[PDB]
Amino acid sequence: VQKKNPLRNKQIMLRLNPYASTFAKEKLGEVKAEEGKPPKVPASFKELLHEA
Amino acid sequence: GIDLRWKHVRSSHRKAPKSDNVYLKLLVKLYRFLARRTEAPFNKVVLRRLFMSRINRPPVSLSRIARNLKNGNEKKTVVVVATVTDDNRLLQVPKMEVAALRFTAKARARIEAAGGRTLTLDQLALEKPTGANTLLLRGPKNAREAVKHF
RNA sequence: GAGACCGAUAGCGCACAAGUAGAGUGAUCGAAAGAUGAAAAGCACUUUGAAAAGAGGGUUAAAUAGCACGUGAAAUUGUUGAAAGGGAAGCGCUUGUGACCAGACUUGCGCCCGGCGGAUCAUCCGGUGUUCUCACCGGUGCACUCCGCCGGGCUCAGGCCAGCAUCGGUUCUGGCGGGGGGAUAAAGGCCCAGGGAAUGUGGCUCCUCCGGGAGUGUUAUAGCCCUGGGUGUAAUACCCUCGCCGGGACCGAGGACCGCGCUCUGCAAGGAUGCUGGCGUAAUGGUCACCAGCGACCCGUCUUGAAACACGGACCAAGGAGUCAAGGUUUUGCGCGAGUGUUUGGGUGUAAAACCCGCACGCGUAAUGAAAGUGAACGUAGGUGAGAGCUUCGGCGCAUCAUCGAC
RNA sequence: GACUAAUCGAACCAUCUAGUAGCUGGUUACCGCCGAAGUUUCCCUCAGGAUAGCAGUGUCGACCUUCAGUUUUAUGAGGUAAAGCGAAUGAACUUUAAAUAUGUAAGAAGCCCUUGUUACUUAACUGAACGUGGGCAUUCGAAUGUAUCGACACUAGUGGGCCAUUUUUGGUAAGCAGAACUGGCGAUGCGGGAUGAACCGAA
RNA sequence: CCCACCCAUACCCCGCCCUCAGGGUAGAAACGAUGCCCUGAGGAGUAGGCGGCCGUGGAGGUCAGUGACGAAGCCUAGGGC
Repeated sequence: VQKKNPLRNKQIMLRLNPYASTFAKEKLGEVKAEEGKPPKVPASFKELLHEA
Repeated sequence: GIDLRWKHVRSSHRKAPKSDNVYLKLLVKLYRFLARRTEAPFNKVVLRRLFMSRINRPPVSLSRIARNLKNGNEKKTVVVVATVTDDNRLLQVPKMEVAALRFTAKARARIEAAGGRTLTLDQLALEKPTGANTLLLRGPKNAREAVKHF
């Protein structure tokens, strides 16, 4: 009798997707990147980038 | 606004009889119930033909019934949703069981004299509610003077 | 003698001293016009006026029926009351003011006590009726049982307008905590190591108006630029993204339960409840008149493609224009059906009705040809392909269509 | 062409007679559901006709088969741009190949094979046509959409109108005049162009 | 070139009306079944076509209809649908 938006009503979101509570609990929207020192940009990349 | 290149089509078939026959109304109620509560396509065809006008219900004669009774159909119940008429060219009427909307007096007399049975459509609904072992017959629709002149 | 006719602008031109009055030399043309009241009881008498009449006062059921006469609409007019008006009014949406109004409400139902007034309380017995197990009537109640009434108390539900809290739906807007990306931002700070220059710092030299200029040269008593490295996976901007917390607006369709669910004693989960206040009446609401803001050309009609032109309209009442018959045609309803149609006529009648009867006849049941004339089965009334429905699941196959055959 | 009772290029009166008009004017309650159109093709034109197309009500048939103002693929038209000529040769050169829109085709209702006949055709049983039988359901042989079906019956208006973008054919001193498709308007309100048949947005 | 803002009968959400379409509803505790319940979409309109309703004079049947304790008619800044 009344359409309820699951993005506003958390009960409807749990009705349609039981994994939403696990998503919010485990914070899968805030996953950090894998560790390790990033390699720097190669010199030829910067030379081509700033090449006139 | 909504662009509608195609148009929603209203129904082009009869949903109810134009007749004011009270017994036809009762028959229509019975067969509406049967068509709703059964899977049998026979009931839906019978209901739709009960809706029909007279030029869409041409008469069926005893000789036409006798023609369709051949080749394994001798024991089936003949169902006509029009008038069953007598054919005096048919000198020997076979034994048959016919359910029709109405019979002429000579057709009813000749069927009963040959030893067959005459039923109405409510009796047909009582005995064969699913249309089992029936032979549904229609008369010649195009055999009309107007249709010849079309 | 009658009518599914007309009802005084209708129906004959004429419901009336109507073929009259009137018109035309004449032949001829030709209206308008009905209604007091049951009964004239059609106003005695007084008074003012020359009179017509007026005012009192009777008559009447009524003069709001006075021989202008049943009822007495509109156009249009007078008076009274209200209002508006700086070169049109009228109209639409929405307030406001004034005037005038319709509702709604006044308490209901149910429990617990107390006081009355009565036994058509339950059971059993007999009779009767029924739906054949349910009721009605007579006896039994002997008052902790039924039924009314009156006093208290309590719960619930009750009219109008509102405020707050907790929710649901839609939406606008503010802030906060995270994650990801790119040159793992680019910069930048602080260090490290090189290189360099001027809009050249200090120093030095030369002129001055003693204020400052000019030159030289690379950090000195300022600094800057370029490259590489470290801090560093730095920060921040931009883009994308996961959530959290506020502030506001509009709305509350449905009406036992059922379902999907969840954070599961219950819930924000298939649509609003809870608490409180004022008022209970013109307060809300409505109608009319007017002011105000915004909006708004005069209607048919004709023309062409359309406008414009043109034509009709001073106003009101009453009439005022796709009808009837015959014969076709398609479709709908109905009766009977290889037939169908009683009504020209006859019989009969409670008399233009209804009821009944039958010979002929019409149309249909056979066509084709100018005509003489001839005149529709090889076959389960054929074969093939589709085809609703039925089927014993092998098929049988309606209507109808296409094609090949037969008469 | 004067006058013949205000009447004269044929008086007045009544009747036939409610004479005819293709021309003018008018043609009477409400709401709801649909809903249009201007050379398509033929006829001697104007003082012309039919007719296609577009519409509404009924029905019926298995409302069954699918179909489509669209894209893609294959192949036409447009080879026209373009690249190269250290490929040949020289828009007319080509290995390759433009943009806009555009024709044809894209399945079991189809494709192929085989057998005969031919009154077609071929030198010819050779092609083709007509029949005959067989094989291919192992996927039914692109995308997207699909309340869009078909056949009758009866009824009605309009069927050589206006404006505009594009394409094309001609022109003028300058204006402009024919066609083709498409869109709009006549039939249509709303927001904006102060204003308004043709403008913009939006029905 | 950039930021914010204003408003159409356009678009989104919600209510209500109508139309169309698709479903449910009898060993009837059962219905103006010509009814009721559930779900979705849609809404301009001249010529033209169709459906449903309103009103007037008269006729048959019916309402044991209204009416001199006031029918019909007429007036009405009075109301209801």
